[PDB]
Amino acid sequence: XEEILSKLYHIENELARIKKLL
Amino acid sequence: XEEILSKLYHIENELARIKKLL
Amino acid sequence: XEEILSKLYHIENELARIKKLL
Amino acid sequence: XEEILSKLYHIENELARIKKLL
Repeated sequence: XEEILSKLYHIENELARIKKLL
Repeated sequence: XEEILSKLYHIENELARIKKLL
Repeated sequence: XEEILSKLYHIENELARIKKLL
Repeated sequence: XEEILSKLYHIENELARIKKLL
């Protein structure tokens, strides 16, 4: 489902931004 | 699905902290 | 739901272990 | 709910990396 899926992607993107910093 | 969403808010929030706090 | 919820908790706990390291 | 679970595996995996890699 839509609002769950978007927040999952958002989390993935936050983790992608963190991966980079590290 | 209110529990899953609630946990994803918390997670999202923990990561935006961690983010910033880096 | 059960296997989704456990993995959400697991993630929270990983983030708790990360919070500490940081 | 196979998509949500799949995204949670990926996330879990990204965090155990980040973990370790710290």
